[PDB]
Amino acid sequence: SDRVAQLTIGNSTITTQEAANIVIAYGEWPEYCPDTDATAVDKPTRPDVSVNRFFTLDTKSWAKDSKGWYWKFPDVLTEVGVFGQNAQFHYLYRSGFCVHVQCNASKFHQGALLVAVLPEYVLGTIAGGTGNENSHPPYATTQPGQVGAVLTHPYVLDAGIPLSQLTVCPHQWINLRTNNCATIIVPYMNTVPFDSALNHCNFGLLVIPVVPLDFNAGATSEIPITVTIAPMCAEFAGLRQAVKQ
Amino acid sequence: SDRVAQLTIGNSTITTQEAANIVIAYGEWPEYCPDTDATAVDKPTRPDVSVNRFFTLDTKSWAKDSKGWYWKFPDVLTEVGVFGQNAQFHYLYRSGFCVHVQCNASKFHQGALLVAVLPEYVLGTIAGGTGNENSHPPYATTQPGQVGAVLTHPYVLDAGIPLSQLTVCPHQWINLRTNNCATIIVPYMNTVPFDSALNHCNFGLLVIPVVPLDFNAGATSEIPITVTIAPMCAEFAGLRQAVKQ
Amino acid sequence: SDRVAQLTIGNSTITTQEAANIVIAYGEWPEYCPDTDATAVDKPTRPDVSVNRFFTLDTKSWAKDSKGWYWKFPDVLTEVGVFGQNAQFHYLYRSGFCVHVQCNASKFHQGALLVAVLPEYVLGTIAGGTGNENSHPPYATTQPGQVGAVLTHPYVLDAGIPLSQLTVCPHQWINLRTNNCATIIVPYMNTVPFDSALNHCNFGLLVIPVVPLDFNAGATSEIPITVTIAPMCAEFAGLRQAVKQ
Amino acid sequence: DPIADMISLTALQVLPTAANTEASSHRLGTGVVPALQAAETGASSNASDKNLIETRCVLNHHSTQETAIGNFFSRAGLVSIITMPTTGTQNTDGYVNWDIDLMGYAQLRRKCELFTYMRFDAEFTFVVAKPNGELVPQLLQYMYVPPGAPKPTSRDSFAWQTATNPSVFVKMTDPPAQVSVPFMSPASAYQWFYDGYPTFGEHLQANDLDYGQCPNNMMGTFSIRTVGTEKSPHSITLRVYMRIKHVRAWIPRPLRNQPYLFKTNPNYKGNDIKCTSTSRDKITTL
Amino acid sequence: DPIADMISLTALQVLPTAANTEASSHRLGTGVVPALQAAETGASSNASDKNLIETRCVLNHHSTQETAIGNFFSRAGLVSIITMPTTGTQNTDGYVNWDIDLMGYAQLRRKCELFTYMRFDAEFTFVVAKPNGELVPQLLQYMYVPPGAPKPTSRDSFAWQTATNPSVFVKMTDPPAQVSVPFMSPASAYQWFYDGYPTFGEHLQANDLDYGQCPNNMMGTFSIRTVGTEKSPHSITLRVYMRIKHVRAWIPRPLRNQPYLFKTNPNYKGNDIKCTSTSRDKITTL
Amino acid sequence: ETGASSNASDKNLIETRCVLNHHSTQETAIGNFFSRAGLVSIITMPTTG
Amino acid sequence: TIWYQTNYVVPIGAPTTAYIVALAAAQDNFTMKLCKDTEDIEQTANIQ
Amino acid sequence: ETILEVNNLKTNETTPMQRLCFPVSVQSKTGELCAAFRADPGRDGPWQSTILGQLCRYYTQWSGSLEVTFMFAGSFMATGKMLIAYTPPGGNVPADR
Ligand SMILES: CCO/N=C/c1ccc(OCC[C@@H](C)CCN2CCN(c3ccncc3)C2=O)cc1
Ligand SMILES: CCO/N=C/c1ccc(OCC[C@@H](C)CCN2CCN(c3ccncc3)C2=O)cc1
Ligand SMILES: [Cl-]
Ligand SMILES: [Cl-]
Repeated sequence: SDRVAQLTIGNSTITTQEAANIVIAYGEWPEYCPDTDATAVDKPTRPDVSVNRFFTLDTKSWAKDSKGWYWKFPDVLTEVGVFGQNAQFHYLYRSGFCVHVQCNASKFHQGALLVAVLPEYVLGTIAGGTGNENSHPPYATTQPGQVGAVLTHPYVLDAGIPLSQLTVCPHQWINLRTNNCATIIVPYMNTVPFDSALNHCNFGLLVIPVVPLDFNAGATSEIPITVTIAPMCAEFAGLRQAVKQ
Repeated sequence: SDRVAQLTIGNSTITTQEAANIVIAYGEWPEYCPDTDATAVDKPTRPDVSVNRFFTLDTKSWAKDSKGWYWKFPDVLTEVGVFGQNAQFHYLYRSGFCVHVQCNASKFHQGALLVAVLPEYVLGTIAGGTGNENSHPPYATTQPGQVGAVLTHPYVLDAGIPLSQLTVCPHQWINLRTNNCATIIVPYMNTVPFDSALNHCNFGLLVIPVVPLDFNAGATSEIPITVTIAPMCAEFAGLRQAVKQ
Repeated sequence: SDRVAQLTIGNSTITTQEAANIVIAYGEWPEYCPDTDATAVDKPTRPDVSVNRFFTLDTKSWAKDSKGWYWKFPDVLTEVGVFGQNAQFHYLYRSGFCVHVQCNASKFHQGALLVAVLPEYVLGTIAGGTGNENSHPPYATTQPGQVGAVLTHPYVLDAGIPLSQLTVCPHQWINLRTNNCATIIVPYMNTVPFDSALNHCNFGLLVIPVVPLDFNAGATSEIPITVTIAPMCAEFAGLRQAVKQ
Repeated sequence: DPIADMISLTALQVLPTAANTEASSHRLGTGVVPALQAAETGASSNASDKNLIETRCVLNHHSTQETAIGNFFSRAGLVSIITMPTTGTQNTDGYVNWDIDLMGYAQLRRKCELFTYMRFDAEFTFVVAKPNGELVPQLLQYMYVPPGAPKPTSRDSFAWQTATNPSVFVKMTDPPAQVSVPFMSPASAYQWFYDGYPTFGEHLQANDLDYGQCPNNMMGTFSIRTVGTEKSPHSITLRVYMRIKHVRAWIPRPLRNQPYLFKTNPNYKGNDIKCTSTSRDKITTL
Repeated sequence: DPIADMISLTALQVLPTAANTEASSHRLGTGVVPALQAAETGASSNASDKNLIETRCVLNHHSTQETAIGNFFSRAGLVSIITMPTTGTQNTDGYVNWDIDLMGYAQLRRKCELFTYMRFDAEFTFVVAKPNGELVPQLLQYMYVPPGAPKPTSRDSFAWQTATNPSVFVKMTDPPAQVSVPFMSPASAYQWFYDGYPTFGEHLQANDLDYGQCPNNMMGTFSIRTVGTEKSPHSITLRVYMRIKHVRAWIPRPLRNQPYLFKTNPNYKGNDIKCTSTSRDKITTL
Repeated sequence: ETGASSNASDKNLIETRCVLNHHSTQETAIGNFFSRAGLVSIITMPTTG
Repeated sequence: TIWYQTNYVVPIGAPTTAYIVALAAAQDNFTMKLCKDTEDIEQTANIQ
Repeated sequence: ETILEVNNLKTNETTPMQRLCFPVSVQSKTGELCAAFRADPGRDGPWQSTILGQLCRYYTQWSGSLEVTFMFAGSFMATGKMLIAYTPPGGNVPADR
């Protein structure tokens, strides 16, 4: 009654028999932009079921020495399904998201993944090691797309901030002996009512193994981690020709 | 008060100062499919303003010896804007259309174009001339896409039927001394509530010069004919991956 | 009902079958000076019909390379009819004006005249070209009389100000394909209730071809522009002997 | 409410008789001009006899019932001739399979093609005899084989057991067999014209014969045989007649004006394009 | 109706004092287990003193007012040091243009970066003197040059006419100048972190310096000069202090734990990654 | 030609949503445009020259 | 951007080239804020 | 409304009156581009000539819908249809109609 759950939206349904509740980021549900906050005057387009449905991105392999991964929203979907198309044809965009990270093992495996949502996840470089080089992250690192990227220094989240404090953000743990997934519902967060789905990532999703994976030789060693996400209340405005970036 | 008109839909507006009224095909306005006629059970997607707006296709040049042209719906838009994208990602589709054919000259030019909408416009071949060859129209002729095609035997509409009787179909005339456009609003017509936007063209648009263009040497000779169309009440169902044909 | 019009005042009547409405400068009608604003104590003389009637000044010829013309009020009439006489015999004067600029061509000519009223139209010189000479406009240029003057640099209105912004002043356009006249009713504007008709021009009238005149060889080439004006609510005070300047 | 933006001029009439004519007199005035029209609008003229001439009163009792689509179509017409010869090229096996297609004969076809969509029930009559019109004591079996059901392959195929398909057994000497058939399409109406393809995929010239073919019109096979394990010594000709009833039609179109060439398409003889009307010498003489 | 388908669990509370402690006794039973939790849910423990031990009653009057974000931020702190030397490398022209950026000093920066978005008014104080802290009778002009307004290019630039921009004229011997500044962003709040790019287009390594730059945070230029056509013989150091007031903050984040390297980004010294906490030898000894 | 500016508004040319606009018009009041001290004269009084 | 939807057509006797005047302004929902000095005016030299 | 200098060419500077209007004429090809400019009211370019552009340069920020009215000054006998478009941020000048 708290470990079992079903998420149905659009023409997609997700099930799980070993959940650990669901988190509503900052206690707020996604919602279309009201007339008091809106500023752009054109009537928005709200595709509904064609874009607010679950999308499953590539799977990652959890190894005994994995550092962790991260994805950026809405970057991950800017080129997938009808959502991507609306994101490319419109200047303005806004929406919430239902993030469902999946990972199952056996009652003999062990390990804990911290799944968190960090809004405005700005990355930094190691500054050439010495700190005298003012280098910057490449486009491929700031917006890794659907494939996601790997963290090089998880301890400081590749941004000079302690991973030990990441729990101050909406999050769940996927502790193999307890649950096999994490679910976080994220509302739209920005200083503006709508924004470019191409030039700005509202938040990043981080999956980091704080407690390394471990198992005895002989047990299945391919332990994948899959990410399935669903836009919620997706709105679009400022229609024109398609633009990829 | 009947010659002047404005058509505003989506983020587009059409104006004309020399119209000849507007025709509502068979006296019916386009409308979304009601629950009594529908058969497919999934919730449809109704994009609204991103697909129900005016689209301007390529322009044709009216010459003193032009035979006439034709386009097929929804073929003409299956690869344009957000409409095309929805048509490709969904199995099922339905909608009405607002057709606005434009053509202006001067008070010294003359000629009359018959603009008609023929539902289920099935083309035929000349059967090898002698009539002993059971040949068939190529895909490029049955579904010419956005560019439209040229009629080889306008008198029989390339289908063994008299052009003299085409007025039995929703139509308008663009007689240069009178008006400079034609407008026809077409409702969805089919034996099924929804259908494939790729495998079936609900109707064809025919623009045929019944009275040849004529003017004295010295007057502008480039007399173009432009076609602007707008889907109305576009609905889509049966979502999946994109398919071009 | 908006293109046809009749202006009858005094023993004169103006007609037009191709107008484009009438403009009431700053939304105010001319009116005699009320007792609260007046300062001079003598009873004014208000000649009425002998001075508030239409006066037709000389005609100008619109050429394909004309720069534009301007007139100053009340200078243009200080020496015409009974109005001029009252202006010369009295120290003080005030009135409004009905300006009617006329210009007709044919449905084959083209060109657009901007007709505007610029209050306190102070002219400037080119400063000897280099800008080191503090030269000033001659009396013949500041107060050209009934004949009016020609602009040497219409783009800056011979006063270092952009013609592109002249529409911020009461104005009408005489676009040959649309109308054949312009009408502007101007109220009295000054920092004083009455003033010298000789030493101060309350405003200037500018007629400038923003879109050059054009027509095919063979069409009438003499396209005149006539200016007809009528004082309104003309008042005079401070009677004495006649003074021309 | 947080988001504000989220919130037929034709009727049937019963006209049993032609319109009457009201008496009218002369009209001499300005502003009003019934004779002048603007065909560009796409509308037919609304001018009537009384607008253009002085008319008398005529109480018109002329019926409009015979032009009701029902009486136009509900007349049995030939739609197929199935022969079954004893010796020769064709089936000398004593059985024939015919794919149901009513587009093989012009008269009935041209009438149907006046409309785009049609929905109806039908009465089928089967007139059978020998090629010379004589009749002999022969027992026949007619079987309806719906799409997906096994077609008989011989005169003794198991399919003739007809445990589920509907069959009709009748003698050539009996009167013509006759049965009623319902509207069987999977769609809401049959369509004589289908501007599209039956399936997805590339449409190379090799498969252009797909164009215009709509499965919603393919009703299956009509199988017939002589009832017996031995061959019959008699040649048989079966003429099939169809009578439309309980009909509804949609979207009128131009009537065929070129001879028909094929059942499945509107192809016409390109070198010999007939003119819809006969010709004359000058435009000023009859 | 023809188409049927077309039809916050957190509230603020006023807590002026710390929670009291209720007296509790021993609990010996099954089914109920307050000590056991499931951190996986993402929730913090709800266990309280009385659930794990026997407590007495404590009427706690401890105030919670000093930890209100308002009292945490409304303390003036250094955000810029603008020097104007007489001889040397820097501006010996008697004027300086400074692009407003408050990320140049750690103390105040780390406090602001505790949040993602912040909206507020600010009180700016200008402490000016000579490099050695002495004061002389010098007249100065401070001018705010909003984005798009012409920046002064010399000590006598026309821009100093300051007909529209706000300027402050004060003596180095007067007390520190002080003014209030409103919330000026085009957006609804300033943001210390902007995970995106300012413009569209390809983002080649040549322009990677765009990453993280949000114009909504760029408030313009702060120009200063000595009032005079002749050069001043005095070196000047201007220390700018900012005091946040009428503040609102959104989305807390992990606090910076690596030294700052640059104003415009979170880059850290890769070869020397400091541990958030100090270390010891064994985990079993203090 | 009439001399009037266009009266067409967003909703006349496109499909619009509802926007409750609270943007102030106070800073463009001529009073706030002009009431900002600006330089109008520099008077020098030298000792020698 | 301004495109030719059809064409500029004219009979014999009329210019084959004409002009268009563009006028611009703000609508009723337009406002400005944060008063500043303009770039469009400078005092290069002294004003005598 | 004030006049917009859409035809602000380098070859016009010596004859500035020509910047106050742009041409249209008989084309031999279809779908041709007649002119293009940014909509940015406070940016250097055509808007600088308007009272709106000049006035909005006295302010740092602006908000609201703009409006551009085009007046055809050809002869009464001339006719034609133009497609005027506004492309929101993101895409460069549209390649074609
Ligand atoms: C016990 C045996 O008796 N059964 C007789 C029978 C007769 C007719 C039967 O089906 C007749 C179907 C026709 C009423 C309609 C056939 N159609 C529908 C439309 N269509 C067609 C043909 C070519 N192009 C487009 C449409 C057709 O040929 C089935 C059984
Ligand atoms: C008469 C002259 O007095 N004017 C003084 C003054 C002082 C400050 C002024 O603007 C100060 C803006 C700051 C309150 C906020 C600056 N911000 C906003 C967020 N931001 C920033 C910096 C680096 N990365 C992200 C954001 C900033 O640096 C303007 C005028
Ligand atoms: Cl049997
Ligand atoms: Cl100064």
